[PDB]
Amino acid sequence: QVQLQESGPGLVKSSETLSLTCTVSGGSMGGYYWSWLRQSPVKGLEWIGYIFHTGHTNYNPSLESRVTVSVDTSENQFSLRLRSVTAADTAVYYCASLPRGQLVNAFFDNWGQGTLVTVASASTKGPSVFPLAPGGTAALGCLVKDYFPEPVTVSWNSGALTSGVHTFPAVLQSSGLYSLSSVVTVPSSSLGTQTYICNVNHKPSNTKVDKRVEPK
Amino acid sequence: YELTQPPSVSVSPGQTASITCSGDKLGDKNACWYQVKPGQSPVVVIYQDSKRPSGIPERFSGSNSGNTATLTISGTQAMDEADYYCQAWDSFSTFVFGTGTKVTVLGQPKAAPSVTLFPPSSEELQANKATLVCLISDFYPGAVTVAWKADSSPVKAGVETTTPSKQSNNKYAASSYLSLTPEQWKSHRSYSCQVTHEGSTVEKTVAP
Ligand SMILES: [Cl-]
Repeated sequence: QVQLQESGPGLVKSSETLSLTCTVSGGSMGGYYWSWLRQSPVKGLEWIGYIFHTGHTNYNPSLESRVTVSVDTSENQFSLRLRSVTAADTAVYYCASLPRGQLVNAFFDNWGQGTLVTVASASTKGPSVFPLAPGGTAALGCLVKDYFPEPVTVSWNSGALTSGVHTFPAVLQSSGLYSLSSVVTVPSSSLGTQTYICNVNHKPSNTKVDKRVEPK
Repeated sequence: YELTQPPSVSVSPGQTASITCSGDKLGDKNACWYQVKPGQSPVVVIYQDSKRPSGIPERFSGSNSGNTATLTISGTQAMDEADYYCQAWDSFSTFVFGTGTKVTVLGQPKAAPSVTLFPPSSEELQANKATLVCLISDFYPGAVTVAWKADSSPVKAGVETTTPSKQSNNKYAASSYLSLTPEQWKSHRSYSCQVTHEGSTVEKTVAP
């Protein structure tokens, strides 16, 4: 049986070059095209490129200008270089084997586990915080925009307000920075009465922001 | 370009899951299906339309004709929960993949999402920039589609959407962001967040 396992750096910075390697266990580097693919919510499942042990390559036309696939039969390994990565290149990267034959009947048998690659900001940045103005209830919140890296701690009224607080997981945006929102559901009977202040703590940038949330 | 699959198919244990894959003249090609689980090697569950590799349970069957390839699972088991991708050959890009289908085997009763949509703040607008915030919480299964509308025209730029994440109560949450210029925000009568969960669609709308 032939087994594949990719190795990767985990986290990389935008504009850098991503380098991955697959180690092939069991048989030798013959009879197969050795392929790279990646999976993400935005890219779906997409093929990157493959290589024959003779060095012959074929690439995905949408990725060809940034991609180089190489093989080292002495080490039972093949590799991927992906240049000028941006946050959009965040994905689970797979190595896989492609049997020889007509492309019309070709499919990827044998896959590695996958290696997650996150591409994000090359620098630490503190967030900008904006107010999200509001049955008998209302939702209000705070928008925590453009920070790196995780984590951020959000509390309401220095933590004295806990009921109805829901802080959402961050989105990694295309800029390589994170954004999240914290929202609290409160009685409409409040508003104009009772103050709502979100406290945002981002220790990596030494930043702390307090915002008062009011109805407009 | 891609082959069209439903974003999600949810079944109770034992029900039949049917995943379709649609494309121009797909029936003239051979389709294969990949089962993708997080933390694991993807596996081929079906190749050449209907061939089942050694190792794959008999409950997986495949069909392909016209413009549609269909993966059928019959008596879906919990261990069959995964993302499934259709795949065929393409004359230009060599391989063409389906958009993917999250197959959930229900481990709890369904729950509809609570959706809240926020307009840009005054402060953000004064800093030029503008962000609409759509928060989606307490839904099950953990699969949702979010479409943004400018007035009534679909929005195709500046949408960032998170992968649904499991809350402490075993239900899911997600959020979607629409980035605009201030004039874009002030040019239209309203913006809307359309959240489709399973079959139902709830819409939230805000205006300048
Ligand atoms: Cl569950």
